[PDB]
Amino acid sequence: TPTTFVHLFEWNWQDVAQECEQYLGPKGYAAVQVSPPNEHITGSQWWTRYQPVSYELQSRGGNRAQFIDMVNRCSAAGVDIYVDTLINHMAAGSGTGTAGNSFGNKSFPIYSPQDFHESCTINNSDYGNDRYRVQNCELVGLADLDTASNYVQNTIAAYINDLQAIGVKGFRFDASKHVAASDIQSLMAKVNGSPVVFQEVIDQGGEAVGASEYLSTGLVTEFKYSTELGNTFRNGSLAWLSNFGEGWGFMPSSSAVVFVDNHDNQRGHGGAGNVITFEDGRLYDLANVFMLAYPYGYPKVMSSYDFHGDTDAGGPNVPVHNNGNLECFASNWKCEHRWSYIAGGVDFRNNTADNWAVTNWWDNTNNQISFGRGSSGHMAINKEDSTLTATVQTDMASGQYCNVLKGELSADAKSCSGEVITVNSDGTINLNIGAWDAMAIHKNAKLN
Ligand SMILES: [Ca+2]
Ligand SMILES: [Cl-]
Repeated sequence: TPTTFVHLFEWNWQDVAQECEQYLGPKGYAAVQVSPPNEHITGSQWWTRYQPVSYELQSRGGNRAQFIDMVNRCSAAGVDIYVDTLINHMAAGSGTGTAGNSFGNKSFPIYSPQDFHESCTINNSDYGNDRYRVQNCELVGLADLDTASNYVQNTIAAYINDLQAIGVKGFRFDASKHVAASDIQSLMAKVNGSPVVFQEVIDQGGEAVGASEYLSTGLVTEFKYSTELGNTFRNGSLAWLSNFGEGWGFMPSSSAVVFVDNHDNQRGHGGAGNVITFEDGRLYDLANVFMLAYPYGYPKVMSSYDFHGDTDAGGPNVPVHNNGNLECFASNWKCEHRWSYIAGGVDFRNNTADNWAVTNWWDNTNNQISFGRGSSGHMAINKEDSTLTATVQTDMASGQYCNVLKGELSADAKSCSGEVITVNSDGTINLNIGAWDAMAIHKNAKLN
């Protein structure tokens, strides 16, 4: 059963379509969050995607036909498409867009200067004491749309409904904190049906505008998750994670979208150095295994490119599927969604979705933990310097199981491609996990 989505950051439509068919579908990912498909400013930086010019489907990712082709091919493969939608602003300054349209002085093909709030700057101190400025002033110079206007609402709603008509199943509302929750409620009343909607709201406490204000209009990004998980894995004890979630003051599990890192915080926007990313290698593997095994929120796996320390740089100059070879794992696309520990975690989550309880939690008071998901699965992480050899209790049927983080069950269920884990007649497992390693087993990866 589908439980996890992935952000194919800066991936073009051709690459996404092929990825859906060859990997995402077969591996069980539920959906793909794509980069903004609408017309945006010209330029090679990744952030040009966040400065809209119009709603025509011609962007760095491809043209309208290629976009439609991608939705169709992914849909047939069993994978949904979530579109990153810009509901708060339009591009700053003047220029030309990716579909040839010009703009300048708050004049665009679809908006006039009167469709925006009067210009003012959002200062850092405004976040803590002035909700009016946070929602009516400009985010880093971006023209702030009058989201209370019936015209503006109809225009954004037409775009969303158009995308639904061609097959899009979900939407990410970018910069939601900068738009009054009541404006979003009014916008949603114009949207057909009930697509999956998740709102980007960064709230780590002490904001004049809180994440809780957006719970009635859809799911909300829980940034406390990314930050605390990173902080605990680097500077704390994994044993503290026994009550992770609402117990730590996070929003309701059923309303949260979580992640180890996202495209912004892996670049220092909305997250400090404690955020764990692909650069951390094995540490990133372990952080993902915890997130995917733990029953809190709707997770999304990050899929990045090596930016070589340049936080403004756009993606690689080569496609992922290049003349027969995969441009993954090296200095171009990282493809974390293909890393064995991460893909194995997704498999574990997909196969334990019938039991959302954390059962039989065990820890060594520090960096060795193990817990189950009833009789559906069990896992363990060793982040100490010595082997984890403890005997832990499970609710699983005795037998042989493939450690899904390191391999998988063959078609005839006669063998695994990686190590085998044995569940004893009394439900116990005599662990044998080396330093900075883990194991995960589930009821549907049992040897015959
Ligand atoms: Ca605004
Ligand atoms: Cl996000």
